[PDB]
Amino acid sequence: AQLVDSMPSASTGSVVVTDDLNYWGGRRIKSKDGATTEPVFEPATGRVLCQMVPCGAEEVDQAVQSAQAAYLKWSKMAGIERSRVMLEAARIIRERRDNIAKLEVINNGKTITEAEYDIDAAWQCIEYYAGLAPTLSGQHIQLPGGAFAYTRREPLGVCAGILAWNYPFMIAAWKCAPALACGNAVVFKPSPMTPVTGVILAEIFHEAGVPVGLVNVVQGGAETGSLLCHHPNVAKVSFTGSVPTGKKVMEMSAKTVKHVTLELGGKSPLLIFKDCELENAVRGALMANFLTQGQVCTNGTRVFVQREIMPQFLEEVVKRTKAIVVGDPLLTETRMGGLISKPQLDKVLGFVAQAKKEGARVLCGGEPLTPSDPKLKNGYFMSPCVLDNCRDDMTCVKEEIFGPVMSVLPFDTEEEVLQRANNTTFGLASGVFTRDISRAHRVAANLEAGTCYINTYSISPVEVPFGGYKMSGFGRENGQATVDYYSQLKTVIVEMGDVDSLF
Amino acid sequence: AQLVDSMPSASTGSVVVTDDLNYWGGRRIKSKDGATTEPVFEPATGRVLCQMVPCGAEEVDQAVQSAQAAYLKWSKMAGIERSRVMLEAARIIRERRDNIAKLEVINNGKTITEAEYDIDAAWQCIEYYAGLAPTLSGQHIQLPGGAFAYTRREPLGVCAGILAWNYPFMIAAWKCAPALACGNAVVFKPSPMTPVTGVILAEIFHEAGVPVGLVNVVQGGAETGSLLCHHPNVAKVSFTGSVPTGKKVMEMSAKTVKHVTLELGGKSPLLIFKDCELENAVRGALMANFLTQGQVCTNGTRVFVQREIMPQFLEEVVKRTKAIVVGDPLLTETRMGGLISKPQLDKVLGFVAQAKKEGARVLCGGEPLTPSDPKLKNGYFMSPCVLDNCRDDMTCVKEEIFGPVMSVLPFDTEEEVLQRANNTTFGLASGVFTRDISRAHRVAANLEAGTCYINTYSISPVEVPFGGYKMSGFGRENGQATVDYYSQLKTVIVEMGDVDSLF
Amino acid sequence: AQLVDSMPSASTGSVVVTDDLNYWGGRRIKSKDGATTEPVFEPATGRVLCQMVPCGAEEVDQAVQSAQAAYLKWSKMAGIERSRVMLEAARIIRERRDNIAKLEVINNGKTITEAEYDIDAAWQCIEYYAGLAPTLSGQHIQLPGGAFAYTRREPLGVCAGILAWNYPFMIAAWKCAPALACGNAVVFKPSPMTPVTGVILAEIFHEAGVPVGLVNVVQGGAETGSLLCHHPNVAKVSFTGSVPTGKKVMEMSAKTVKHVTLELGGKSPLLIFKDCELENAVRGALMANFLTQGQVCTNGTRVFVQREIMPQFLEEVVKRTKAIVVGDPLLTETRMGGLISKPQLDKVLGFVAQAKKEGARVLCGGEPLTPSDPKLKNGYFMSPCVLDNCRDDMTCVKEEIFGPVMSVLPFDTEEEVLQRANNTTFGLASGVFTRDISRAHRVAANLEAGTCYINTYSISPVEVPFGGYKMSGFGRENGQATVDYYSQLKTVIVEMGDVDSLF
Amino acid sequence: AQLVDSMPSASTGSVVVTDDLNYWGGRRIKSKDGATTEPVFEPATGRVLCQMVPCGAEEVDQAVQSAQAAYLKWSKMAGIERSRVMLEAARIIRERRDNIAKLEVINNGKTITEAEYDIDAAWQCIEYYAGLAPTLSGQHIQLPGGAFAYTRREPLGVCAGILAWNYPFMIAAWKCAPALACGNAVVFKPSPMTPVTGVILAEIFHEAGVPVGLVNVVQGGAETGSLLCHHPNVAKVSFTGSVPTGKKVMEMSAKTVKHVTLELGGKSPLLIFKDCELENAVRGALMANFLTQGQVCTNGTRVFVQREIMPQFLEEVVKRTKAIVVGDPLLTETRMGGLISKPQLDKVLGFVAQAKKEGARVLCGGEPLTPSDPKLKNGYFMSPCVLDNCRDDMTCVKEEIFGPVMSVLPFDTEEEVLQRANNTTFGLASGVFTRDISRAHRVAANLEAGTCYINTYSISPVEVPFGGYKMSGFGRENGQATVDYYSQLKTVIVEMGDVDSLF
Repeated sequence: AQLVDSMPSASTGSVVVTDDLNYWGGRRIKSKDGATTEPVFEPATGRVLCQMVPCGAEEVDQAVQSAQAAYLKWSKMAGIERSRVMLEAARIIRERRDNIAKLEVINNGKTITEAEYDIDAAWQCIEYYAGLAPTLSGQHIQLPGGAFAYTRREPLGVCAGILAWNYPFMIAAWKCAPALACGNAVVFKPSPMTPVTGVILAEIFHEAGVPVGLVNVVQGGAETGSLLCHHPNVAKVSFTGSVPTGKKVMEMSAKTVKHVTLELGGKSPLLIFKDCELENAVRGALMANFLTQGQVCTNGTRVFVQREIMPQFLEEVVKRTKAIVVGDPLLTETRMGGLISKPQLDKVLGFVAQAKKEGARVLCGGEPLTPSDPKLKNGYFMSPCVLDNCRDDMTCVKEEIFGPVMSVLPFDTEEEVLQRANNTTFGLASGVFTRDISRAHRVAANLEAGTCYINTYSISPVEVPFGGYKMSGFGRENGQATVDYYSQLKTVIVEMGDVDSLF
Repeated sequence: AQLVDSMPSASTGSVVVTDDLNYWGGRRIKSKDGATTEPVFEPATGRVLCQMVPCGAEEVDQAVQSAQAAYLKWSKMAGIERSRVMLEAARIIRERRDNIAKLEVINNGKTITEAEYDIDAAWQCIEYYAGLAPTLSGQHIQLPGGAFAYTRREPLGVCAGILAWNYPFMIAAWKCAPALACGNAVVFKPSPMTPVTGVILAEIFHEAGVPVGLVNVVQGGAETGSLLCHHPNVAKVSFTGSVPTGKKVMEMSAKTVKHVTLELGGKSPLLIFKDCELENAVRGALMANFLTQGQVCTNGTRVFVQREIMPQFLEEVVKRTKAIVVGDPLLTETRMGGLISKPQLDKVLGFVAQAKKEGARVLCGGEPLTPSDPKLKNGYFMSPCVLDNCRDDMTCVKEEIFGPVMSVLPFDTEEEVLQRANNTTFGLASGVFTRDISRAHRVAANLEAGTCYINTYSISPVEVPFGGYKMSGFGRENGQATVDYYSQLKTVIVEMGDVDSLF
Repeated sequence: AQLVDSMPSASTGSVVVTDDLNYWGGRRIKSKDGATTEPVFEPATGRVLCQMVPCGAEEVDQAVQSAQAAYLKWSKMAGIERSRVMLEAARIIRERRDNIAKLEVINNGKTITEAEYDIDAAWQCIEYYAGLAPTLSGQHIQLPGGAFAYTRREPLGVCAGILAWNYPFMIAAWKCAPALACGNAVVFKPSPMTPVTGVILAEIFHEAGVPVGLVNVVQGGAETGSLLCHHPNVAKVSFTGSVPTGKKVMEMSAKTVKHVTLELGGKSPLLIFKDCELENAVRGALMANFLTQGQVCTNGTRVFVQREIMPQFLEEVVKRTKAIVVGDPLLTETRMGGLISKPQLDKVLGFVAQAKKEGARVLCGGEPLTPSDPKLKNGYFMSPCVLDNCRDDMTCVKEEIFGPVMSVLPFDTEEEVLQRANNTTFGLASGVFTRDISRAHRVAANLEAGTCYINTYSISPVEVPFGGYKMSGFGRENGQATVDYYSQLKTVIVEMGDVDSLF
Repeated sequence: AQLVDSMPSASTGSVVVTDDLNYWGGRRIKSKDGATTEPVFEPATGRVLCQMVPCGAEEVDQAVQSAQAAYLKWSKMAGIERSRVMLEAARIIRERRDNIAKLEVINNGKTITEAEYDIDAAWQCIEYYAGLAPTLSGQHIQLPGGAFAYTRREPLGVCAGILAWNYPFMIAAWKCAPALACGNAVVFKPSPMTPVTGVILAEIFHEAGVPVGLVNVVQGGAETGSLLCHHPNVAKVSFTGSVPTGKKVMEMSAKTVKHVTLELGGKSPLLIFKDCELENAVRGALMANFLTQGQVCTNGTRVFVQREIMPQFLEEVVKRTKAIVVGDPLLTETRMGGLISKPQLDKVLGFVAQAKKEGARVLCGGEPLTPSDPKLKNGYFMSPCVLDNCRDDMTCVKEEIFGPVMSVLPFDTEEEVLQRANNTTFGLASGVFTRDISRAHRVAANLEAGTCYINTYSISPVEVPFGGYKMSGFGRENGQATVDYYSQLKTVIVEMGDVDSLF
């Protein structure tokens, strides 16, 4: 909190975290004793911001019990009532938008120009579900012979959220917002690489007036996350991360019959037809590939450009990608920070390497970097890369890189690309730049993904649902649809007369 | 089909099945070669109705491929269009109500008095979802700055249903009805003990005008059901059965990220307050315990009666249970047939046995039986049993028996029973007989089950949703809610102007 | 009914009606005594099909009382139950599709090619609302401090429908379908020019199994219609006709605070941009102007064509309009029958006359006609007319003609036409033929009408709502929206504890 | 505004209004020149608070034009965007809750104990619809043969509200809240007796950030209100007042085909069964009759008590009514202020007078009053009256008094009272105090009113809809239902292929 207020004077390479990162029972837990720890880094400098001590069964359980208690109280409040508290929680995040954004940058690495949006996105989500709580309802149906039935929309109990690192504050908000609006209690575990901003949100909810313990936070990784999935008092698990893990999470959740939702990854296709408007199309390809160091799950990393315009398109886009400013993330003119960790950087580079080993032709970027500024010497920087000469069978076209690497591929006919676009086990997003009313919707209707952008890309409004198809997951975040994943319907049938018995 | 037309003259112990029970590609498959088989029995006589040859990977796959093809066509039809075919499929079942009902009895064992309802229930479900297909829709929202978004409600693909034996024709209908209304293709596997009536439904849909292959049927058990869960072209699994299995099904489904819904079992509580109306209450307890040989998942097998009325209640109910006619199921005055199999009978009896070994006091029934009629000598009959002197810790009060065995237990205060009622890992149904407006809803609101009957029991209207809480499963069957389990929403966001790019 | 069965051999100029046209209490009323009458004509021949005796207060009242009785019973049935009867009523209309269609032609005048669609449209509407009845519901909301509320969706009572003549059977169906699906009783008054097919529908509902008296029919005009609006036992009036009358109907309805819905007329604009596809655009203009002798309220009678394509468009469309076959309506190759009455014909011609007197330039049609066939000598025929050289101030561009008269006008820019298109007191429909995704929706969003077709026209699906804007009326027919105009919500709030009193 | 800030020291008989009461174009209009005026009074003292100059065509029109302009801008903002402004408008009313409440008392006359609730009710309504704006949407349906349709939920235009005096600030809020949430512009006319607090709300919206002119206010009466109904640029009229006027308003609205909603009066019945809980029942009768000097439209002024308990009920309730403190409204221990005007007081007394002249038996109250405090000597006070010995035919049982007068009547059987309860031309509200689950809902289902309270009364939550039945009006305020009265659906059908033309 004070660290958040210190931000106005904070700058790259200067900050250092010192608070405790575990939070339950309405306060930060000291987590005493040795307890193996992990270093969390400042992506732009490679500096160690602090250590993070992971939670074991003992801790986790307390977190849960804490939530459990609070739920009992919070679930008794009416929507109109849970609404008030939430509206305030937002108003607060609103008033600390910047400071929080700035801190978000230091641990995550994305540019503040982005970070700021990330947070507005966070408080809007809350303010949205808040206004949606008084709407929560069930039905009343008149049945044959005077009897009638009615459903009650009830909360699930204690909801566990397992977060990812590309949008720390935003994703946590996206899971708590609907969860609480519905009357549930929450316990979430931020990515060990980005444990700091999460707890902030938690404190804010308490500060807003939430019953002590409603929002808890446990730090840690695999071991921890597992404890959450196995804990018998968690009614729901909301996971966001890689497909491989999503698969494990779902399995463990089965042992208890837990409700589950998975927003896994993707290798989404962007389709460019010759009748489009190059500039907007260039922007799309661009916006669809390099936000947050290209570490965005919904990125159209597999760009299909209709052969006729391949040249002029590929020209302007290589220029534009080279014109991207890599450097201090806390700078407003910077357009790309460092990746999340060294391992990730090496992994992303390793991909570009094998790309050319498979025939790929690198038009720009794809190599380590070293900013002029001396303090960024140890940052995890690389230059945005644009591949050319790609084949549907190349590892880079098939695998989710999760780095700033764009694969451009030519195509000739509509029927052609559709079969190629949908030819993946993934199905998160997709896009299309064209001008013909029919082709637009038609292609939209035919792509097998959960989201399809038409003449734009990477927009993620709170008013609409968001989730995957196929192995990109199921369930939704944002939009009204979501409330059904954090509530259940009890059917109450009421006989107005006498029982019809066969005995 | 002809077997269905032969029914008017059919009678207990006379029939014998001879058709092939596997169905895909729009016809019955001969399933040649030895291929280990299983005997399906006529519960009322112990006779072997026929053998059933289970499907292996080869067969299953063909089933799926068949569905797969048909889906492509059926999913292209509009709701209003899929509606027409379905309305006819019902009209047909309607016109063969009896014959089908009669055959249902022979393999299942329940009395025709019940069987008939089971089928009306089947065609109503179809006729309901049919009228609901033209309603299937998504949203259109206006977004900031001229852009707008819209969701399309799309079918899942190929839906696999794994059925149970207590309501063969009804449950299959309950899974296909919504599935098809939504544009999906179906492949279901009836319980190996009751493979016959299922395929009938399948043929009817084809006869109604469904694209060849839309509804397929594969016979078999564990091995088979597994193949369905692992098959890469099945988008959804809809399971109904025991908790133990539900758990395995969910695990296998995870390997592919399949959509899943489980309508598992239960040990639901029936609450009787002293201010109720004994007769109706007696009927409830009765209706809540002995339909279909008491092999009903939603049965209030754990009856709590408020101490003051314990005597007079327990008196009239023991008399009534003894007054139940056990015999030929195809007889209209019969009120209980034989159980599904010998093993089940021995299992149900074994429970009563250990009950008294734990202190239970048998007031009636609980032993094998032997009807006067000579042809029913080998049937699987036992007499409806009513336990007395039960404790919350006795195995019979905790375990789902799935036989005609009622456990009566006394209670004193409201707060008392609630804690006791909800003290289970189950949460399917529950009931309450009282007269005070406040207690009714209040108790309703507090029970932790998916369904709560007030002054009645065992009613299951199509207009309302039905499913479990906790480990009784998740997802719903019937009611509007269900459509969300057989459809998904694709978000299509459309930019009306130019892209806002940070590059 | 028998007259309906006689149709297979019926032919233009041969038929003659002889049944009684008033219907209530579940049978046709003899309407004895002189009682001034009106001749109903066969538009294609000018022959008198029969006389029609109008209802006075006495009769009307009986109709109402009849409905009133039946409602009491019908409103007690559950949706699922009202559904069954309706599904049958359709199945019947389905099975007499042709014969009914044929008879529809004889009194109305439209070609059977159209008539047939009109009827399928009728039974689909019923079959649609039928499947929608089991869906009818209210809400259940949890309120602060334990209390809860719930709404019941209840029928209105006795609904009065006042029909128009351009689609006799279809419009009556469109009013009864939702009315009954909701539990209401209906009393409608067909247009005195087309009283015959209406009563047919009525009988069918009875034949389907509707409670005696639920659907009644009273013949007559102004006087009669008024009695309906003033009658104290009619809860709702559903009017379709001219604006002038809609206005009177609404006034009379006020004296009792009756629910009202008005589907008045219109002078809807069709917009053709230079980037469209001429053929489809020509078809649109065509389909938007000459169905049912151009006596369609939703016709885009004010066609705006972007200047560049004005010539080639105007050429092909004048040719096509001249290629329309006017003659025997009961002939399949006929594309236009005679108008509804002599007065209407003279009125439509009078408009074309004054058109040229104001500067209009007639490119074709616009004059009386006389088919070769001798029996059609006295029919009410005229040739489809296409005006050219029109001004926004000409009477023909401003007034609803309600005859086959198309006004083509040039335009230059988008902003231009929008201001011109929306510059009317009307607001029923509108259309736009263009190819640019943005312009399409954008223009759609900006037109001030209740319906907007994009690259087509005159389609009226049952799945979606239909009604006007401005002075074209309010309320909707078809689609789910409608149910809210035939039902009301009672709020039932239930206190679970004690009253909070300030006394 | 400053007057609002002066309130902390304000006291009965001290204040005096001096601001201008007309408001449009975002500021208070000086309304110069003589222009006949009307005195607005302080009910508790009879003092003249100020004069009110009514608006003529000239003024009104400017108001409208003002709204008209602002609408153009406000309607272009997205729900999420209109939401922000509204949330603030509330937060403001929230922060001035008291001062506003206090001022409300001075002109209206109700006690501050009530006034305070009135205002919380006002800001909640806004905060509710605000959170509901981002939810505003239409549908997307897939049609036969590739085509698809979609509806846009669009604002109406300029909405006119004609208010009543019993809840000045609350009712204005109840009309603006939904109106704006939907994108409309508003112009309302407060009751000439209570013109002051209205404009406050208006200013607040502007202060919140609403486009200049979106919320306007014109003072005046009949003449003025008429101008609103006739004005050609008002798309909707939302009226609240007497039945007689509601009827005139609807007639004038017809001349333009304006959308209309009427929340007229009522003579609602309260039913007390012998199995109830007297105390709560007494409170109900009480709360249902004497809030805001009994000048509440939803009051159960016609109390039916089951004969057996008539005595003990009637005893405790006469005592309680006598125990009501009449005096200074700005006092917290006061439970009833003075009525709205002298004429109203004389009218209410005149009713009690004729009551006894018809046989009524006055058990208490019913006469003028004169508080001890000297400053209240000229107030419009009378004592709460409780009639006894009433007949269904007495003028007092049939007419809406709109004063603190309770008519108690005995009854014997359920079927009896229902016929008697529903035997009225009114149908706004009704209540029932009983304990039997079946009777409760059953009676609820059978009463013919728009609202039915069960074991409580006068609760009016924002989460649920509120409106009348029969001649008590139509349309709803509060709850989700309302949004449909401030928005309309445009159907946009889009052809994906070629036109099917018959020419």
